[PDB]
Amino acid sequence: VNWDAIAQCESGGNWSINTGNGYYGGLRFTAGTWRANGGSGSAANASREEQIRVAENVLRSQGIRAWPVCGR
Repeated sequence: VNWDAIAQCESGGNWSINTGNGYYGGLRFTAGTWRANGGSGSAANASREEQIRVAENVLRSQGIRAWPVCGR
């Protein structure tokens, strides 16, 4: 799917964002969802491709419903 378009809606495109609001990275991952789908450390330090790779696992276990508005 178009992950770049989804990321723009979720964080304006900043893949390395860590506002400390509980969500990390351009796709706004929680620490739980991140690792539980094959993530190392924090999503804010993880590369774009590595974030996209973990998102593919999220999309397969939870679905596109993980991004209620930006998943469109």
